[PDB]
Amino acid sequence: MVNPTVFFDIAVDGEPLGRVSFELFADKVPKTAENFRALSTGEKGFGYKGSCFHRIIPGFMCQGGDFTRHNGTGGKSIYGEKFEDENFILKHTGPGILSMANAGPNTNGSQFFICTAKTEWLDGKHVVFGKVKEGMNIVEAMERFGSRNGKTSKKITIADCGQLE
Amino acid sequence: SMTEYKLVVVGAGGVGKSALTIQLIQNHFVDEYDPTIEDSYRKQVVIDGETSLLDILDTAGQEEYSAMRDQYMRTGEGFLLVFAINNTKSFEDIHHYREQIKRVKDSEDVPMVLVGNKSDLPSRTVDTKQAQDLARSYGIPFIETSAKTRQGVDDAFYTLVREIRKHK
Ligand SMILES: CCn1c(-c2cc(N3CCN(C)CC3)cnc2[C@H](C)OC)c2c3cc(ccc31)-c1csc(n1)C[C@H](NC(=O)[C@H]1C[C@@H]1C)C(=O)N1CCC[C@H](N1)C(=O)OCC(C)(C)C2
Ligand SMILES: Nc1nc2c(ncn2[C@@H]2O[C@H](COP(=O)(O)OP(=O)(O)NP(=O)(O)O)[C@@H](O)[C@H]2O)c(=O)[nH]1
Ligand SMILES: [Mg+2]
Repeated sequence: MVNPTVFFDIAVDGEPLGRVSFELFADKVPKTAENFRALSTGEKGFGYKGSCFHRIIPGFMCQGGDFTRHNGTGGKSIYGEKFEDENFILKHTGPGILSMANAGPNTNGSQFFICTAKTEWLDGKHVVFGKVKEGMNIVEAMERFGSRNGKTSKKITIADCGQLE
Repeated sequence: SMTEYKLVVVGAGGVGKSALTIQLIQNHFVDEYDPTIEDSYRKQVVIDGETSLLDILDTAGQEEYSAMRDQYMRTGEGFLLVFAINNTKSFEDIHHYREQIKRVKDSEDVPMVLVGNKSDLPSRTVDTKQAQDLARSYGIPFIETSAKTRQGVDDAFYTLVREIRKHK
């Protein structure tokens, strides 16, 4: 019943940057939290390890999680290719919010985004399910590799990821 | 130097704005859906014997950001109004895009081309007659396209350039 914590070890063009940890709100969105947890451990034989943050827009968010096509269009959940919006109880209140990317209603896969600002217009459209716990300065450091339309200027990867005890 | 034309591609999400632009620029067909934030491209072409530089703005169909279009509409010189022939909603959205462009540019005489895309698909829901009648009422050309087969891709962009030339 304790919310799980997971980590990303971030690399920039293969060089280490630092660790970001996340609390996953299993107490409010258990199905969505469990998807992200399992994808962070890789326990289903696939997951976030080695994937990129393909879209970084300074002032707004860092987005990643396409481990199936590695081009921003793919990803899959542990429940099938996609799964439904669990709930919209939690809001995009500020920096550090962890939320699901999607292509419209009930199309959650593995892609996610980390807010670097309040993005309230996404409330009720993207499922919020966690928050940065440690290493927000790593996410802040990732922003300078982004741009207005999100194209990145260096390859920002999840070099390693897993669940913390 | 060759004249430059600022073309803007608009229309509802998923209608094929990016697939059309990438076909024009790179001569291949993106089959995956990579929804656009905003992308810009440049290509030189020859149209009616005159070499021209196309500056193409490929815009977001993402409809929650409809309040963000005024500046690129002010800057753009001509507009491809894109719908998909198998998506009646995208055809209905066309009027809103045209009205927004005319309003933002404060003019009844803006170069535009109506583009009905995905003409390779069998699931047609918008009659060619409906599209031709609409374009006739707007006073603009109508081009049927497929980004998958390349049918009409050059014609749509080149026709828009011809519309811009007539406007100057
Ligand atoms: C108007 C220009 N624009 C803008 C925009 C908006 C503003 N303001 C709005 C709020 N007001 C109050 C202030 C001004 C200012 N500046 C810009 C940008 C910087 O101007 C260039 C956005 C945006 C998003 C999309 C398209 C165009 C867009 C888009 C296109 S697909 C999409 N969203 C949703 C996206 N699905 C996917 O990736 C699918 C493919 C995978 C599976 C998705 O799940 N996520 C996660 C959440 C964030 C979102 N991506 C994204 O990237 O948001 C970018 C952001 C900048 C936050 C919003
Ligand atoms: N069969 C077929 N599919 C097409 C055609 N044009 C685009 N598509 C497909 O439709 C989907 C969406 O196309 P895309 O060009 O990304 O559309 P968009 O208008 O740019 N979307 P957005 O506004 O989100 O950026 C993709 O899977 C693409 O391959 C076409 O002429 N024929
Ligand atoms: Mg596009």
